[PDB]
Amino acid sequence: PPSMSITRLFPALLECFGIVLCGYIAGRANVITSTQAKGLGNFVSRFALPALLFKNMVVLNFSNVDWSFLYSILIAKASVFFIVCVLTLLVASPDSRFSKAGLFPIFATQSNDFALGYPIVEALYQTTYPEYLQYIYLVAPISLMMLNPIGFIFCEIQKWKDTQNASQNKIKIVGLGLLRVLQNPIVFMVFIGIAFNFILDRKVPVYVENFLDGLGNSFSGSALFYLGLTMVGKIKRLKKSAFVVLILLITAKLLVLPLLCREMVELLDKGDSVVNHTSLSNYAFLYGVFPVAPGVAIFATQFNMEVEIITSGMVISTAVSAPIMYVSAWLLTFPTMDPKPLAYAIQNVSFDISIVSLISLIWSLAILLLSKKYKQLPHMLTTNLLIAQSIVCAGMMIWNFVKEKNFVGQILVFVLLYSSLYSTYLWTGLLAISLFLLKKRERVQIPVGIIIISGWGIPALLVGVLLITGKHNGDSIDSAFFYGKEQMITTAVTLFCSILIAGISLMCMNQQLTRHVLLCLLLIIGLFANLSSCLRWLFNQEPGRLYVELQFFCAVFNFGQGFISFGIFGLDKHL
Amino acid sequence: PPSMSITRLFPALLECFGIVLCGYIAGRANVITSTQAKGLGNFVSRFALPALLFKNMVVLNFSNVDWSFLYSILIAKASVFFIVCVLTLLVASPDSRFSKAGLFPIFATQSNDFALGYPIVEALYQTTYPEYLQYIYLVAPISLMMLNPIGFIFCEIQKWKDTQNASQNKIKIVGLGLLRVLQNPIVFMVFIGIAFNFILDRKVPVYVENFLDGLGNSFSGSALFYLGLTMVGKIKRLKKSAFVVLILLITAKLLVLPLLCREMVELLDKGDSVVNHTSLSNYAFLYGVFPVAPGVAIFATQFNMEVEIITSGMVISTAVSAPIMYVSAWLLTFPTMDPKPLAYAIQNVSFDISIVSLISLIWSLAILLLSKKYKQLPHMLTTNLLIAQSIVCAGMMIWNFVKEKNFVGQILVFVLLYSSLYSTYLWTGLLAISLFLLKKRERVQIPVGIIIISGWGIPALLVGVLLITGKHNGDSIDSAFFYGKEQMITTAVTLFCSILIAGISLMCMNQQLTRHVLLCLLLIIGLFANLSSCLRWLFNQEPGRLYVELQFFCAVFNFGQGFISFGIFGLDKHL
Ligand SMILES: CC(C)CCC[C@@H](C)[C@H]1CC[C@H]2[C@@H]3CC=C4C[C@@H](OC(=O)CCC(=O)O)CC[C@]4(C)[C@H]3CC[C@]12C
Ligand SMILES: CC(C)CCC[C@@H](C)[C@H]1CC[C@H]2[C@@H]3CC=C4C[C@@H](OC(=O)CCC(=O)O)CC[C@]4(C)[C@H]3CC[C@]12C
Ligand SMILES: CC(C)CCC[C@@H](C)[C@H]1CC[C@H]2[C@@H]3CC=C4C[C@@H](OC(=O)CCC(=O)O)CC[C@]4(C)[C@H]3CC[C@]12C
Ligand SMILES: CC(C)CCC[C@@H](C)[C@H]1CC[C@H]2[C@@H]3CC=C4C[C@@H](OC(=O)CCC(=O)O)CC[C@]4(C)[C@H]3CC[C@]12C
Repeated sequence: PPSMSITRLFPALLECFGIVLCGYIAGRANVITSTQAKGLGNFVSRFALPALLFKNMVVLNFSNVDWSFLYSILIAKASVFFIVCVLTLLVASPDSRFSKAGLFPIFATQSNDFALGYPIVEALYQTTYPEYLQYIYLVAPISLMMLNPIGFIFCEIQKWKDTQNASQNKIKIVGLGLLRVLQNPIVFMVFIGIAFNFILDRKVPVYVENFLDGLGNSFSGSALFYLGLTMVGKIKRLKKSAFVVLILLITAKLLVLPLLCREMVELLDKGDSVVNHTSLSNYAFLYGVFPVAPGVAIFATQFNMEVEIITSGMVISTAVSAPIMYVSAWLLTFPTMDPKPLAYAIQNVSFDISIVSLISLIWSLAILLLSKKYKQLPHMLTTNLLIAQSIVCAGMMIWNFVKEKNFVGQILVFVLLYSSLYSTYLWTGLLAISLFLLKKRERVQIPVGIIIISGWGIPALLVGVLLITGKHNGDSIDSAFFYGKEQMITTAVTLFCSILIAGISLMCMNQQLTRHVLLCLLLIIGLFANLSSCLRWLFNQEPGRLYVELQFFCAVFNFGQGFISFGIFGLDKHL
Repeated sequence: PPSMSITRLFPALLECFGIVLCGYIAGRANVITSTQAKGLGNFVSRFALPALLFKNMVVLNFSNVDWSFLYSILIAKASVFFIVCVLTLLVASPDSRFSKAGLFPIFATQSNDFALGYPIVEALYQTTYPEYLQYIYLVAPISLMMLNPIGFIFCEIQKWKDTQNASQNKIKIVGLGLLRVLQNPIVFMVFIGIAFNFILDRKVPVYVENFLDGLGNSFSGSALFYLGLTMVGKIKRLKKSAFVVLILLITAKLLVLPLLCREMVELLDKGDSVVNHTSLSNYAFLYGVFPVAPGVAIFATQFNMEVEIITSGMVISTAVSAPIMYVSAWLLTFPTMDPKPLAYAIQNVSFDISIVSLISLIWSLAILLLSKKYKQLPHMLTTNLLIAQSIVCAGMMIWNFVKEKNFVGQILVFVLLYSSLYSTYLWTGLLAISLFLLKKRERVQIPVGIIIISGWGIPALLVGVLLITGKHNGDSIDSAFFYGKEQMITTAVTLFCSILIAGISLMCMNQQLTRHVLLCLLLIIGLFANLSSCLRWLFNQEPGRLYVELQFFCAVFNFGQGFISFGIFGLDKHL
């Protein structure tokens, strides 16, 4: 069976993250100041969300719930909480380890289940498994009732020891922690909704149904937009200690939790048919990938606890969960697809990513060109990288129309697509070189002509060499296999040349500029994901679907890298 | 054919106005301050509304439109604009008549078409005539493009002549008026959406569709809530000149415009079937009764032109439009219903109104009791009026279950219902008496025992007299006819006694207190509507459906007057 309507996921990510991007663009532009944003937030959190919760809680058929699925997602969230909690207590300093162990486990476990989770689960499962949408309104509140009072208890313990008590009365610490979690609209409107579920026998009165529809339907768009507004100005410059803790907590949230969810569902929910069980453990995985809840950042800013790591981490967790949800959901869907419709689905993914990536790149390029920054170094060289990324995205669009049409168009469009693709790799190298030569070799002139010649000619030399030395693999749909093993060898050698050049240069540089360094680092990370995926493809001699999985991992960066350069330069507040 | 799903209207009014009531309660409570409210407003007006407009404009099948229906609603709005514009120029003083003639015609014609209009049209017509929903997104923007630059031109003419020019360049006056109307998201996103309708051949791209869904679906609840927030503190104390101009402009908006819309549709759209034409002129009427747009108040508060009358008038127009939409839509639907299902539909209306009215009265009574104000005069006597209205509402709920069941229950529930009903009339009189005796006869003691005896015993005497002197009209379902003509005689005589007492006393009083005086006036207005409806029922000797129309008009005030007491005392910021 299809298990997930996976083709509905990209439009649903573009809905949810495009509304988050609208809120961000609005707050950055000061269309809505931070003072004004609290009105949307108070509407969202105190009117729209509590109505959405009440509606769904009253309607819920509790005898239709897979309780072992709830227990296993809750045991996965509770064990990640316990892991991050115990580790934070053991690793952090005695002066703040209870503020850290309070909120770092809440961060690693409280998903944005209602605003991001629900629309994405509705997109994936409303047709194949409409019952999966019940578990958001169950898991998310029950996870608050378990885990948020434990983190609030740790925060009250910090204040109790900071005020130099040997102990306070423990009942007031546990009582205020519990009372603070009961005061959250999420918890008490779930309690009220569970009560009215029984009082009404699940029939929402016709009078109240449309009132709850109007408030409930308003939550999704307004909460994503409020989330975007709350991201403005939250990525503080962090020390390396704060930055490594942030990477570890975003890892706990977006990698360890979804792996533990998938495992806990497979170990604890053993009472179902293999199709349901596989779909349900796949659902458990993408439940773990939902980003940190803005409620943790709202708590951190109001308590003034760990504000830098938690507000920055909530923003980076939000943004990073979008590609991880996409990549993860497709990886989990791939086992259901036959190799031929799978190949077309991966090309359709690449067309989708390259359409939206090309639009974001055209905006970013226009911004770089109109700001007239494109005449400086490093900006000329970042503008050449964005042009290479734009010819890559347009090339994938043209390829999806040409893919099996005719040999003349295929060869020219492959030359365009792969020369511009190798060019994006070599431009990550050459841009990182120019940052090394600008920061360190100030006296020495940078050869702009030789750099523009190398960034465009060496890719075209590599593509010419490949058309000469390779055999046409015309039995293949995928551009990432149109010249066979020697194309993955050429791709991998180009990635290794670029990661050498860019690693050498950003190292020697450490031995405007912050945006370009950050771009080169994020692109280097992407090139290392592509290199490791391409080397792993080249080393696997035994046949498998693993080939088309690794081609999908490569394609996501090849065509999606326009979003890294849009994120850094399309949204640069300096232009 | 049914023409309107009229039973879906009351839940839709409760959705729309309950979300307006939530926004009001939130702003009054300072859950969302006026500074914070601008964030919800900027989301609503600059993100959610323009996405809703673009979505529906791109989807619209323009060859499916009845252009004569559009022309006639626009000619009805343009003629109300012309009437109010010319009258305001002729009646007002030279120092401000161009500011008044700018915004008073915009007020009298710019409906709240997107936030209140659309969900109410959807509830009435989505099943019977889904094409009727196109015309909100057509009429509202085109009405802005015609009429809003003319009112902006009159405001620029005020500034141009107040700055003592003989005249300015007329092209800059017309050009700034038109440029200001083009800057409205409504106008330019309709232009952009019409263009993309043709560019895309109406197919919203799958990528953009769910993005426009998430923003567009969020507008409905957020705009009603923002409307509620913007109502807080806007009913300024007005002079009589301002108050009469406000009554006249609310009359132009909510009575003259829907009458002219209905007439213009019948005179100008002659090319259709009788069933279509009747439903389309009924739709034209309910289009005109939508309240004033919050965009006129937003303009007035930013320009500082006519703020008192426009912002107060927009709030009162909002509140007054709900009962007018309900009464009008049912009056227009009554010609489609056979007398027996019509009778049951009218009693179901009465049950609906009395359920929600009883809940609002239980809140208002609890507020008066817990504030302990109920021990003062006039508050004891307003509390007795609220108890009478609560027994009227409970009595209608009990009656709808008992209505044709058994004689014993019918006679007791009729005694309870009609004695408490006559008691609400006599308590409007006795309350207005106690205001006269408090303001004027300060030295004289008010006989609280005799007043409570008269307010409950005289109604029970009247009900006893009616059970003695009349005959059981057991062939009738309606409580308002269960004891025949002598019940409407008793009801009308009780109304005439109450309206005498209350008119005499509020007059002699003019020869806390302002809330109670206002309650007596609003209830006196409704008792006069009931008296005139009951006298008109008693005078009509020729048979007709007019009887059950007039019984519906009586019943709406009988069971809905609990909302006047909720509006004054349930929402009193002093408690
Ligand atoms: C590429 C495929 C696999 C999935 C689709 C990914 C999108 C959902 C991504 C691509 C670009 C991303 C955006 C690019 C840039 C930004 C700015 C970014 O700003 C900050 O982090 C700075 C916060 C501050 O101002 O302090 C917030 C995330 C956001 C909106 C990103 C949200 C997620 C987006 C839309
Ligand atoms: C190849 C595809 C899968 C890429 C999809 C985009 C993502 C990799 C997301 C996740 C993390 C995001 C980044 C997280 C943080 C930032 C910092 C932000 O810059 C600042 O906060 C600096 C200060 C300021 O701009 O005010 C600019 C966007 C950027 C790079 C984001 C852009 C979009 C990124 C790269
Ligand atoms: C019963 C049938 C005929 C239909 C009407 C039912 C509701 C839709 C009505 C009944 C009570 C009304 C509410 C009663 C009281 C108020 C407070 C009122 O407050 C103000 O006018 C004061 C503004 C200020 O603070 O200055 C605003 C309208 C509102 C929400 C009203 C909106 C329309 C409501 C919900
Ligand atoms: C009769 C039934 C079927 C419908 C019930 C609701 C309506 C009659 C509406 C139309 C006019 C509305 C009133 C218009 C003006 C006011 C004054 C307003 O005064 C204040 O807000 C100013 C003082 C303050 O409280 O700060 C309070 C709400 C009230 C009574 C409104 C309550 C709801 C009313 C009565």
